[PDB]
Amino acid sequence: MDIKYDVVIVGSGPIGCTYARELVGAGYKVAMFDIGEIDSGLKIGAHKKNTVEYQKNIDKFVNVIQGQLMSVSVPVNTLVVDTLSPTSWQASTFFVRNGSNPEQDPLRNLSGQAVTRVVGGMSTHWTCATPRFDREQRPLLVKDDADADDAEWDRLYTKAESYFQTGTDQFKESIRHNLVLNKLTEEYKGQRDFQQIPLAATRRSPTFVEWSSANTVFDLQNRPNTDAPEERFNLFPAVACERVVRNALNSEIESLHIHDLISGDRFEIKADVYVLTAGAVHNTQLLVNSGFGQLGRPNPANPPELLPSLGSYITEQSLVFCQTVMSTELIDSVKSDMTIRGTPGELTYSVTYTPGASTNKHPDWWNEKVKNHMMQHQEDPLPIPFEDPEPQVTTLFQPSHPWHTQIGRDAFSYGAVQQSIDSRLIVDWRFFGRTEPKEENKLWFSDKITDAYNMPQPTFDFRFPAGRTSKEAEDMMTDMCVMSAKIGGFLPGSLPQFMEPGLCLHLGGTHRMGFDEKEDNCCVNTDSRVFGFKNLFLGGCGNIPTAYGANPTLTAMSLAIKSCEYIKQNFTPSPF
Amino acid sequence: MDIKYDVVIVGSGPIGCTYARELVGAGYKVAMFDIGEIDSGLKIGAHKKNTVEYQKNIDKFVNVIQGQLMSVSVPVNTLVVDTLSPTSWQASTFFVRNGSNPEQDPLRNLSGQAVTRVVGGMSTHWTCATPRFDREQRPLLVKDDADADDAEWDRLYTKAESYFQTGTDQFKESIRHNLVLNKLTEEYKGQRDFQQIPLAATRRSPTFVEWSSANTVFDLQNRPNTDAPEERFNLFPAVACERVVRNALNSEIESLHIHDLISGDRFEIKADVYVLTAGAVHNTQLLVNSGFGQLGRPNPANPPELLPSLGSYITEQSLVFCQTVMSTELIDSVKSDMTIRGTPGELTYSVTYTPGASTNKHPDWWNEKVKNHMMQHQEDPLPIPFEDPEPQVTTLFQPSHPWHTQIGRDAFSYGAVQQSIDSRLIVDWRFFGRTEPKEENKLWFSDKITDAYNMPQPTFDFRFPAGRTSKEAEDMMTDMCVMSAKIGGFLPGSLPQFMEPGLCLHLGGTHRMGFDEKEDNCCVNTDSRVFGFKNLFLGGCGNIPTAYGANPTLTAMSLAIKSCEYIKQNFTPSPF
Amino acid sequence: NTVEYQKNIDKFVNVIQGQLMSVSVPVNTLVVDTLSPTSWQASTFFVRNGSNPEQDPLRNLSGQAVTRVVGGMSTHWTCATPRFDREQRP
Amino acid sequence: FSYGAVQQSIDSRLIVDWRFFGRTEPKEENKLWFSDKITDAYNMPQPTFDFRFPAGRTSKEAEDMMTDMCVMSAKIGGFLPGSLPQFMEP
Ligand SMILES: *Cc1cc2c(cc1C)Nc1c([nH]c(=O)[nH]c1=O)N2C[C@H](O)[C@H](O)[C@H](O)COP(=O)(O)OP(=O)(O)OC[C@H]1O[C@@H](n2cnc3c(N)ncnc32)[C@H](O)[C@@H]1O
Ligand SMILES: *Cc1cc2c(cc1C)Nc1c([nH]c(=O)[nH]c1=O)N2C[C@H](O)[C@H](O)[C@H](O)COP(=O)(O)OP(=O)(O)OC[C@H]1O[C@@H](n2cnc3c(N)ncnc32)[C@H](O)[C@@H]1O
Ligand SMILES: *Cc1cc2c(cc1C)Nc1c([nH]c(=O)[nH]c1=O)N2C[C@H](O)[C@H](O)[C@H](O)COP(=O)(O)OP(=O)(O)OC[C@H]1O[C@@H](n2cnc3c(N)ncnc32)[C@H](O)[C@@H]1O
Ligand SMILES: OC[C@H]1O[C@H](O)[C@H](F)[C@@H](O)[C@@H]1O
Ligand SMILES: OC[C@H]1O[C@H](O)[C@H](F)[C@@H](O)[C@@H]1O
Repeated sequence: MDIKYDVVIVGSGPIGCTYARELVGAGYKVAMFDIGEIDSGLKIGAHKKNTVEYQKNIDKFVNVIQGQLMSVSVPVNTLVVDTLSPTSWQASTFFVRNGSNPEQDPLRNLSGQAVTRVVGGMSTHWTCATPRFDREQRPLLVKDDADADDAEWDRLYTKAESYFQTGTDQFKESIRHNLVLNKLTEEYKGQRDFQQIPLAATRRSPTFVEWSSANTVFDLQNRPNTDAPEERFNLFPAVACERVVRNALNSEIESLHIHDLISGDRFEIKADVYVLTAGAVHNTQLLVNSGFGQLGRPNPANPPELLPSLGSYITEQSLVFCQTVMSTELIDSVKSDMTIRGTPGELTYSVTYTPGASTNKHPDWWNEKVKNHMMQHQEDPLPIPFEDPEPQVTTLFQPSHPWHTQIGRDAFSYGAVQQSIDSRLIVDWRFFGRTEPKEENKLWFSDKITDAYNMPQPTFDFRFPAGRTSKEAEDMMTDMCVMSAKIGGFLPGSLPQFMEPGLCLHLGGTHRMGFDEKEDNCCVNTDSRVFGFKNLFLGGCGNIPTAYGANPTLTAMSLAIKSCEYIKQNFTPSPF
Repeated sequence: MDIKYDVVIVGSGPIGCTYARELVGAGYKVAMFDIGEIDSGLKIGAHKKNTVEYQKNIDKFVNVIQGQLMSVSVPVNTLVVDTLSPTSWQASTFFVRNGSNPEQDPLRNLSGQAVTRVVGGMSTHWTCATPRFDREQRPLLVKDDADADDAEWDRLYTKAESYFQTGTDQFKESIRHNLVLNKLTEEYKGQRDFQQIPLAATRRSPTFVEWSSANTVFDLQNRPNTDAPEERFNLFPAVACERVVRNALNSEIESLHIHDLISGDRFEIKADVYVLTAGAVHNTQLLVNSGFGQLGRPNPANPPELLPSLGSYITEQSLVFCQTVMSTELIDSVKSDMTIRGTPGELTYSVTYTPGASTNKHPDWWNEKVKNHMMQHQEDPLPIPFEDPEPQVTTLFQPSHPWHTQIGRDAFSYGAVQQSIDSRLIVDWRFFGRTEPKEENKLWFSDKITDAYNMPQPTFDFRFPAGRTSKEAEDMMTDMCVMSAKIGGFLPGSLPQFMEPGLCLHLGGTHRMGFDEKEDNCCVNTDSRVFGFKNLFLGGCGNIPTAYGANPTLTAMSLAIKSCEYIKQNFTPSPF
Repeated sequence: NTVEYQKNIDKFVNVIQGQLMSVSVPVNTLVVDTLSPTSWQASTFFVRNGSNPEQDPLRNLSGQAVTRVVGGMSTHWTCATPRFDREQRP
Repeated sequence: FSYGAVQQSIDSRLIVDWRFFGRTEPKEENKLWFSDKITDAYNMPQPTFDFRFPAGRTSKEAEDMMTDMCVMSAKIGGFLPGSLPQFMEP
């Protein structure tokens, strides 16, 4: 390993990989460190759902997600167990046990918040939904010129969409997708528009989708290599980055202190440019461990030297969820263009349709797939083919329905997987609310309790704010109940519910962007540069300072792209 | 991908890798195919528990196991869901839904039986317990010469242990391990012997154990490479192997028909030697799909032409389980040697001991870790260090207690993890019974229903035989209850129970070994060669024809080693 | 109408449950495959514990129950007595 | 007449129950009949139901009744975890 790089990036998630792709490509000498290890196959940091096996058994993938979601703060446990044998050892108190955080108020937590430590970060498991924010949800990159701001966002999002391979066509031939899309489109005719959820993914075959990931942004291969002989990049896994060292004036970072988890060695790495893309929780941790913000329980009477807004104004989305069982009317409608004679399972049975007829409700490709299913499988009481892909439907956030929606099938199931109801009939509903940024909603770090990596224990103090956030969240619930009913009734065991706070994993605003540190209560400027510091940048959803409902990663990547433009303008690459 | 090889091996689990290690090392041009993918880090086929993150969060690893255990045979669901909305599509019958298997009698199943399809097979998640079988549990390799039979098993087992890196001292300085070991040794003094579970594992650090896997046996890198420039090996993942093609004379295999899951194409691969190591269920399936045994529901009236014992005499072990909460007595004994000064928490408290004192109940390494824990953490009410490894205790199968036992902490938890009870108090108990082989116990494959890879659906017809197998299982349950109580009372939520049949994943005898096809009711001889066929071999637990309690993989590997000696004598490698 | 029930109203569900005897219970087909190998075990889902083998589980009023006490179900009911409007009324 | 375990963490003063009841079209095919072989606990012919909620108006109204309860109840408060909106056993 070297002493000296042009750029060091902490984290190999998709935002770290945006920095690598831009900067490695512009000829910089780059080092990237990740605390986790390579475990997606030979494609480093690729999506773990891209196996033939997982896509043939998609109900098993929730186990992969759960296997790499380590809860951020778990309050001390007060469950009463009073049926132990009298011979068994017991304490007299609910003591600090099993890694629990005694700092944590269990009634002001994001109990669902979790972090992932593997190369490629959470993008090794994510859903790949990559919608744009509309103006209402989106921070300003230019003030008092709406159209210049629009132009800037379009340019950045479009680039971000190409890095992720975002598209809205991958589910276009699914019967279930179109069944639900078309019904919703008809029902809300000229009140709401419906489309495919924009997905970072390329379809390989009718039965396989290559989901995008960090690896899609940047392959993570060490460089120079035969394909990139003039490029310079080293990935160092199993390396806990612990502190950036500030000069006395607080105007520059002088080194990054790391801990090699395999050898146990501790080094200081030198770079011209330090980029922190370790996640919304862990960027905050690392900065606090470095003397930014304030360590320990908040105390106003001791304002911090640097970045007093660090860990304040945190946001996380309210999430409501249910599943439905497709209505008889919609199932019957799948076979509306068919002529069905005789009795299934006998040689007199037949199913036909008229090709190209304009009274047909469905296209030929639909009617052919129904025909073939019904004729080849006459034991089956449903008209939907067995390998039909799932719906992937959304009506994006608008001011009159200020929530994001995802309607279809999600690998991240939240309860035991039902087996009594045919999976073809099941549609999932997830609506995501925006949360107002409020100073009192905080991520902070213990001065005494440490985590499994001996760094300061994260602790949340969060409640969904009264006023607009709370009113929207409940109207969002009612809207899900109202809309889902147009498709079918609720599946027992998946009735409408709010999910645990933070189960979303869309936390933002932990190290938020604005134009002015004081007036905008923020930590980085629009170049993602930490105020005061020449050479320290933050990347990730932690930057986003607004109340947003839609999935944030595309927006974070867009920001990282703009940040890299500043870097190219102000630092020169070392000669090869 | 060439068209011609010396040896083709189906499956990259530890038994296929044994064939690889032996025949690649001997100069053969070998190809190995696996229906699954490289998913598991840069060490191809390695244990997935070998990450810093999993060993810092071992309670998460159950998720990785669950995520790659795909149920073999799920009977049609008859759960009544009578609270759907009246507008939802509702079933009139319990029809065949969600990949369930209508051939399956739910009351004669191995419901717990499951398969793993990833490079390295189940050795990417297994517990790594590798005991030897004593005579009583073990098939004969030599007739009429018990001492010759024993010497041959010693020779094979010793190689096998070397390939897996089996050892019995990786947990020797664990306090919990010795706490339970010593207590059971004393309680059963002169009656039974206790020891560490033999484990395929090398300790690297006091908090990390490099668990062995297929990778340990054979690293799975394509050859030639720098380190082995005269060897020839190719691994082809994502290739479903479907049939071995018999010549009309049924004396030889002419090719292996494969389906490349990525391109979708099907090819015929030619080899001199064909080795099937696809696991106990899938070797059988591949054979039946190739014309061996009998496809479809068993029908005696029309006996099969080849291998009429295939899929018969199957054995699976009974498994009882519980967890206990450590007795007050044993916890207090942990600190028996300490001198304790003052009262916990101030600059004044002191904990000390005398190294070497004859009055000491525990060694110096034990007291030192204890002392240190009680001084670095005076708030903690327990004397067990936070980083102390789990117990790994067994008393091995004997005539007077004919069950294998594993006592400690298994990463394969069967219910939600308790967080109310301190984990350092918890000890798991897994006792495993042996099942007599009976012709009526069967694994067979549907002539109509197919699985996710369009192969004949597997179906169990199984019950634990009445008589000794059943009497022994119930006796085993009482023994766990009686033995466990010497350590502590049961943990609510983990009360003593029989696990689902097949949850063991120790299925044997599906393609069983013996000396004489007819007299021993078997499919392969002691070279693992399929009777009548010059160039087809089967490896794996499916070969083991006896009633066994202990974990079978080491014994399967031993048989594979012997098989390789035959191949090496009877086939010549192609020139390089 | 006891002081003790109206002081502990949460408890009266037990009284209701205790005198609702189910009308028709279909034959049970739950799989229990973790019995000890020594215990007597069914080969079939035979008619057990009062179940009715005539009853299709899927065309049932499973929640239907009856009460056999003097005063019948009025000994536990909710006492809601609305009139029907014409729409609902014979 | 509570349907699930009585929850204890939320102050009972905050809790409001909602029950909305639909009307069911009378249909000849919806039947209560009595076995000629099976008997009940008083040795009388065992009752058997053959019942589905009629398609059409009864079904439409039932789903609409659910939606109305989600809409109405939200004016008072959000759903209590464990008593989420659900159809009860027929
Ligand atoms: C788990 C999850 C996540 C999302 C979806 C579904 C599920 C179940 N679905 C999804 C998401 N977001 C979208 O916009 N759309 C979707 O459909 N999910 C969230 C998404 O996954 C995240 O927003 C995104 O990855 C964040 O990218 P990032 O800022 O690059 O952050 P990551 O957490 O992915 O990666 C950071 C990284 O750094 C490491 N690390 C952490 N601490 C350290 C230290 N101290 N030193 C070194 N490295 C560190 C990690 O190990 C990790 O790889
Ligand atoms: C899952 C597990 C299993 C074990 C333990 C714990 C758990 C949770 N613990 C354990 C075991 N056994 C031991 O002796 N001791 C213990 O502590 N477990 C069982 C052990 O894991 C197995 O006995 C062993 O791997 C079997 O080895 P194998 O005979 O080589 O078989 P695998 O199942 O490992 O590998 C088969 C392999 O071939 C593939 N495959 C399947 N079908 C096909 C077809 N048609 N074409 C091509 N390839 C195919 C798989 O994908 C797989 O990798
Ligand atoms: C259990 C229940 C019932 C009602 C509500 C709440 C609950 C949990 N609440 C309620 C009801 N109705 C309302 O209009 N408003 C609400 O708030 N419930 C229904 C109500 O309880 C019934 O509709 C009402 O009692 C019916 O009155 P009935 O026609 O007089 O019938 P009962 O079932 O009350 O009593 C009949 C009776 O005769 C007996 N019996 C049964 N078979 C025989 C035979 N062969 N021989 C002799 N006697 C027989 C019973 O034992 C019983 O006492
Ligand atoms: O569980 C909440 C999640 O639900 C959906 O899968 C979304 F796509 C994702 O952005 C989110 O994290
Ligand atoms: O859950 C059953 C499992 O329990 C223990 O882990 C044993 F090591 C293993 O051989 C077995 O498969």
